[PDB]
Amino acid sequence: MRECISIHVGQAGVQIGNACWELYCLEHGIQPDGQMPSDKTIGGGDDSFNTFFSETGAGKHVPRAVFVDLEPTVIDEVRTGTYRQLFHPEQLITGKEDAANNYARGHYTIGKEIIDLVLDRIRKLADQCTGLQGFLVFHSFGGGTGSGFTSLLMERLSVDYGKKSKLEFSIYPAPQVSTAVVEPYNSILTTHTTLEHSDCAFMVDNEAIYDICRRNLDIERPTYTNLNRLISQIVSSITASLRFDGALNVDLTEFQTNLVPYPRIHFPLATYAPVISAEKAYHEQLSVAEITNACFEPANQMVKCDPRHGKYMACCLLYRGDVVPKDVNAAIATIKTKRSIQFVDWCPTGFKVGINYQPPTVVPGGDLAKVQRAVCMLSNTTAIAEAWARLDHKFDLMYAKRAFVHWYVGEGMEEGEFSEAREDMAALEKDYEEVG
Amino acid sequence: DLGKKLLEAARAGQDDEVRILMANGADVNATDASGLTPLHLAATYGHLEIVEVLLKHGADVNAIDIMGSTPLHLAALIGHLEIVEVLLKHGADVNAVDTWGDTPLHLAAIMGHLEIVEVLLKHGADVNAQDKFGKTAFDISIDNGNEDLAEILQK
Amino acid sequence: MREIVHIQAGQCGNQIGAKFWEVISDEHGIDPTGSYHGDSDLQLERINVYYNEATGNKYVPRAILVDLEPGTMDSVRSGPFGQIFRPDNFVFGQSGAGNNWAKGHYTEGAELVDSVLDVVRKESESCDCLQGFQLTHSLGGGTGSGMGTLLISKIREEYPDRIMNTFSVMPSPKVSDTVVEPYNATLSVHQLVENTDETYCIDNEALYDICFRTLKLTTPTYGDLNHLVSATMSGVTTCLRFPGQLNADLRKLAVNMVPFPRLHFFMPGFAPLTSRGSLTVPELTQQMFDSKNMMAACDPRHGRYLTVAAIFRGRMSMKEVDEQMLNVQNKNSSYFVEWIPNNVKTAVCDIPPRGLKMSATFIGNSTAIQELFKRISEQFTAMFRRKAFLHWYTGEGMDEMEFTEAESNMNDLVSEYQQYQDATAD
Ligand SMILES: Nc1nc2c(ncn2[C@@H]2O[C@H](COP(=O)(O)OP(=O)(O)OP(=O)(O)O)[C@@H](O)[C@H]2O)c(=O)[nH]1
Ligand SMILES: Nc1nc2c(ncn2[C@@H]2O[C@H](COP(=O)(O)OP(=O)(O)OP(=O)(O)O)[C@@H](O)[C@H]2O)c(=O)[nH]1
Ligand SMILES: COc1ccc(/N=N/c2cc(OC)c(OC)c(OC)c2)cc1O
Ligand SMILES: [Ca+2]
Ligand SMILES: [Mg+2]
Ligand SMILES: [Mg+2]
Repeated sequence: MRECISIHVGQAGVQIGNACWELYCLEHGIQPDGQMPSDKTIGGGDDSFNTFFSETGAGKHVPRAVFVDLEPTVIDEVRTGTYRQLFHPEQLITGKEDAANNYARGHYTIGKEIIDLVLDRIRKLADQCTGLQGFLVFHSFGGGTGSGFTSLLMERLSVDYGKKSKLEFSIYPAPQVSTAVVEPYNSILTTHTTLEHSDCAFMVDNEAIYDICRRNLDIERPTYTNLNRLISQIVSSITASLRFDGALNVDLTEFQTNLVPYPRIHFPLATYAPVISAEKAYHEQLSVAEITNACFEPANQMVKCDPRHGKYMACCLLYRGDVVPKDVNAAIATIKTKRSIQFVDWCPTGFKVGINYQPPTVVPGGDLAKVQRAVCMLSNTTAIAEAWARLDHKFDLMYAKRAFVHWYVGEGMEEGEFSEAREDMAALEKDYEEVG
Repeated sequence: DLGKKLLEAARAGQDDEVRILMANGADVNATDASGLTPLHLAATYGHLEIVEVLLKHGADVNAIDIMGSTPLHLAALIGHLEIVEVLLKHGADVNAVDTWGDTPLHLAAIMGHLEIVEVLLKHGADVNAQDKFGKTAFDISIDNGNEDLAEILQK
Repeated sequence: MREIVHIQAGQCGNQIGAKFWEVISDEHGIDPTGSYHGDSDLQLERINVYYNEATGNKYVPRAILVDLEPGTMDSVRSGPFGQIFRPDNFVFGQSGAGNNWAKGHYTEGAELVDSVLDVVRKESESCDCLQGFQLTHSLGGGTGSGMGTLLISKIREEYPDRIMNTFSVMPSPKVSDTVVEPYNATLSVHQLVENTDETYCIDNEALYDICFRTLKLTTPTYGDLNHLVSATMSGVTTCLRFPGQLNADLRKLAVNMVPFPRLHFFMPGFAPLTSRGSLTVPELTQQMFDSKNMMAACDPRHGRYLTVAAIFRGRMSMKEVDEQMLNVQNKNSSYFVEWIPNNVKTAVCDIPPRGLKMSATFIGNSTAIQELFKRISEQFTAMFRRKAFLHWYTGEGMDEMEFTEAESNMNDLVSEYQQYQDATAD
């Protein structure tokens, strides 16, 4: 058992973190006060759930997690909510004034007032670990805290924890539910400065999640609560291998080995199926072949892009529930007889398979129906460069006029940092083109 | 030099002092360094009684300063309706043009003195007079979206 | 980001300022004595933004009242909410400014500026996390214009990291036919371009035009004009005062609305327009973007919107608002710049204002505001070319070059708006 520390930064990282830890508690049988009646060893242990939960001498199971925000409103909802007793009170850190949707404020001026405290609190959690493997960092691209503070934090974690892995869950902006006009700027600045410090990053496109809520769940105008419950389902599917027994992606290093062929193209695409509305409680149960075919349909992706336009470098299928391995083998065999699934010539055309035989858990109050089998596909495809081009174009339209740039320069940032960031993105776009 | 004291009295509105200076030979048509006369000053500062007194004692109602401003241009710019009427009754040139191509009509239209605009039009002000930029008083009303002024100019 | 320190200077500033406090106190359930008589819990959630909590659960406005004319304090005191203001917060001189910007800025006003700053310090030091400041004032007089700009500059030196926001009333000969008002407004605009983060442009020309042509009032009074001002000030401060799905503050409004530092002059709008003592979502979205509903006498169809923020108030389908707002941006596509993606932001607030079930407030940063600046510039130049009344200013220690510098800066501002109105994405 090797521990993982989760770090939740800014409103999006915090709200998604709350929804994830609620789901993890229901999956492991942990009550909101921290008690776990199925844990026979009190005061400690080396079980797979111990990667995410420490234990006190009183039998309390505490998340290995830190919540950080530059203003207190969002974190105050965690301090007074259903799971208020679950977290270490010193694990919830708040400033007084936020970054005002400005990367430079989060990174250079306001963020510097709290960075040392956050590192000292992370150190206290790291000291309790027998074999810390690394960090899971949750944040938006668009917020000033989510972009700027996360970059500053990732730079410091690389100095103090050199050999540890760092994985991100990043929220990519969408016009339908965005906060600020400058989100494309923040997104490009944080991508540039974090690239060399992150080993693997799972982007969640708010527009993709918004469309799934509208289409599959019949939600007319989805809110952050609806988006976060679906996102937490997907995040749980991705982290399940770290928290339960299994033979695939069993540690952070394995995510890099399986999904990241080269350090800069470290952005896997996640696909999830099936998403069925809770109002359809008596739905027909979809077979392994149906849910597996559903992973190759663009409508089910976590990022809007078209994998038919790109080439695959890796593909992992993570099943949960009533799934017979020979049915997976037959379903995959049928997928290989489809011309719209091309791998790069330098990678073996194989699919890696992991099966957890417990079906997914539904959260009371959620929008999802219970299902007997579900799948999360993680793939590294060159088609994700389409997401980068869309963001790069919105950056170029404003930057060509230097619109809003004065707000960043006025907060201790040089104007040349914008050009250095954009050039890094042009090279990242070329890295995908060079693979194919 | 009574002309210098007459310029000061006309600007300050000292009626008694104006009568006294005139009685002692003061030049009613004296000029300051920029060519302004006692009549230009009384019309700029709204001293109606001084304007009438000077006009009955040989003041040139159409005197121009170094910028071509007449007392009528200044009265129309500042908005002294009663002075505009007295100047017109005494022979002021309604279509006098200054160094900027402006007529009294242009200045009253710019400053929004609508009652003065009506008086000028009734006395034969030229609606086709263009300033050095080619603008008539109607062009000014259109370019600034002054519907009230544009209606008056069409009447 | 919580507390705002409000300052009101001169006659216009204090009259519109008193009306602001009366309107928002009624919305927040605050009576003229300072007690909370409301029913909704949403009224006290962000009350701290404008009010200080005091003994016996008494809510006192974080307001400073300034004027060189002592008679203004009495008119304010004689008002309904005149006793709610803190007696220590009234700073009043002996002689007015007589519409002389130089008296407000350099002589009478400069003697009284340290006294006001003492009160600002006392109010600021009692704030847990001060956002910034809001000033109400006219630009045509001498105190609100000359002294107001001096106060903005001195506050700026002491609090350079806080936001400075003004509600500045632009002069018009239709309401006040005083020929020195273009001088005072031009000298003020020169200061506002450099020293404020955001300015709501409230134009007496548009206020008069709305009363006369739309409300059919033959002889509009200050009370009729100020009714439009208070509805606008209530509308644009909605999200600072009510929770909503956004945690708005003055700095987030500035970062998202101001793409170029000098272009921080907003054109506010309001729908429906009503007179004193006297609707669907598609109609509200329509009226909101109409020239007749703008508080600045500019046709937005003569320029381009760089950024827009809209606030809808009342009970309505949030999906319908998204649909109508999407529709207006498609059919009026040539009136928005193409190089600032997603430049229109909407917010919905459950609590509507007094006497209305539905209301919409518009905050535009449009290149068409150059029409307001050109109107004042043409009047300034007509007076300035003849040097009319210049001695009234130079006699108070003002150099003649200060006028030339203000005129040049305003014409430069107009050229800057024209530059972005003609810019294309390609
Ligand atoms: N999916 C999801 N997106 C969110 C959530 N909260 C905010 N966002 C998105 O995150 C972006 C805004 O960044 P935030 O996280 O709110 O900002 P922040 O990190 O707190 O930064 P500042 O408030 O600027 O200091 C926008 O693109 C929002 O749509 C959330 O709970 N879920
Ligand atoms: N909308 C509106 N405009 C007003 C009001 N009071 C004055 N004004 C305008 O404000 C300008 C004159 O400014 P005032 O506020 O009267 O002057 P002040 O700031 O007190 O300055 P001094 O009297 O010169 O010391 C003119 O353009 C008036 O039309 C009011 O209550 N509402
Ligand atoms: C063009 O993009 C944007 C522009 C403005 C943005 N929001 N700004 C606010 C701030 C407010 O506080 C005063 C509001 O109260 C009046 C407010 O009411 C709706 C919005 C956010 C943006 O992404
Ligand atoms: Ca145990
Ligand atoms: Mg935030
Ligand atoms: Mg006054």
